[PDB]
Amino acid sequence: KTIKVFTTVDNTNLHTQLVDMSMTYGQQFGPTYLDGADVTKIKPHVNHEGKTFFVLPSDDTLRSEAFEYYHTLDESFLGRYMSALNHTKKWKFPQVGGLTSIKWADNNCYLSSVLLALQQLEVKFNAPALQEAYYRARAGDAANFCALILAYSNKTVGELGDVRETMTHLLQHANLESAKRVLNVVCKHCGQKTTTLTGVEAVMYMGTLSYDNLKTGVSIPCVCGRDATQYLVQQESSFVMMSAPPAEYKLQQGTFLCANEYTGNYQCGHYTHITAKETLYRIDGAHLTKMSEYKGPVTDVFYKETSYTTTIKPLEH
Amino acid sequence: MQIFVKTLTGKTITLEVEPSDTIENVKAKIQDKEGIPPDQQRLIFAGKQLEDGRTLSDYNIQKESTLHLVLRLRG
Amino acid sequence: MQIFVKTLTGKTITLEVEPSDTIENVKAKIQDKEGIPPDQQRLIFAGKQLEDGRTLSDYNIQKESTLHLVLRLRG
Ligand code: NI
Repeated sequence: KTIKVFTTVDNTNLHTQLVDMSMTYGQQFGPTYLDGADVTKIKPHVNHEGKTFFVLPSDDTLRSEAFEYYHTLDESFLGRYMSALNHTKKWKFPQVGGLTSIKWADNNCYLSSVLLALQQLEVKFNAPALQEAYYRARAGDAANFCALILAYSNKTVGELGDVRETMTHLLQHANLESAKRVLNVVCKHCGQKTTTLTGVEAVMYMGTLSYDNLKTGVSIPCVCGRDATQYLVQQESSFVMMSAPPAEYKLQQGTFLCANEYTGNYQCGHYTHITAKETLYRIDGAHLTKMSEYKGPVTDVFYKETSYTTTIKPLEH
Repeated sequence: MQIFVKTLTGKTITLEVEPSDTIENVKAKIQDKEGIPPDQQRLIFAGKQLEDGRTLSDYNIQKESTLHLVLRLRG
Repeated sequence: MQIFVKTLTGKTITLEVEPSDTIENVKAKIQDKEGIPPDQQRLIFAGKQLEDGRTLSDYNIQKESTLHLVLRLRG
């Protein structure tokens, strides 16, 4: 006695399989999943005929497809994905201030923050799965997106986390090929020393929340004792994330796009999101608070951008 | 033998090669085509990363086969 | 080759390393001196994030360069 089922890795290619009812799925396809449920150990029922099954890639076609789907070489991705999905499917994703958030549960504030942030950024995801889940998230269904975020970050549900790290791990799979940043360092006698950065490295900074301070100058310790001045020469990208250790900072109306606040210590803390349009909107999970201006311990500030050139000029000393 | 080389952003290019050509050779041809240093190139096929030593005829690469190219910028 | 590491309190320390040392090593060398687990340890050069994979020579960290030490947030 046999049954006809389908096995897939990308939810696009459904590979026909004549499953043996005597043996379990585990003994045939390996670790299997039916709608997020691990049925690797249970044997095939007649009920399950015609249904689609999610497997780990075990041959060249499945490996190729799975890679083309997830843009990762790690074959264990699906496992963590489903493991997270089983939980994210339960989270509630209300619409707050024209954006999809998440009800506080399982320390998801940083996920909620990166989600809210991403919805306000102009970005393309290169991984089909991630892009689809992103669109679905913007629509209102963001369980799969969260699960994928957890998967790509090697973080499990419930774990506390850093918004910046997650943002990095995500933007890895974002389309920032044309994103270009060039900076310049100047000392007293060490002259001018320029640097070029691309991709994720061209839209991330960790040292100051202010975008202007990057254009004006930043005091960085140099070789010859005296502090050198670092300043942004050129920034060709859609947006810029400026981060720093959690510090008291005053947010103003027309100075940025959105930002993240982190209240607490390096032991345990809570994230809150700030987005600016008419007034300033503070999103705390499912809760919303309108505001005139925010003075608090903020860690990440996002700025919109197109193409920027400088006024600055060096002086060969 | 014509083959495709595609980036994760979908940017694709075409290369005339042979089953005899090694990975370093196609990487060299990539360098010759678009000017990407062979040291930064990571090629992928069948969901597996390719080693600079072996050749296309080992990884079962037919004609009009698509190789996935991702970049590993030094530093 | 000595290099400077600036903690969050401003307390600047010095480490003996070689350009061949990966970020992991230098990240581990801070543990035995400051007692900080590398898992919660994050190193930033000139506001540019550094990762465990590559090395000081890759990121172009030369003699007596100054790195900034930060910890991963637990939100
Ligand atoms: Ni002088």
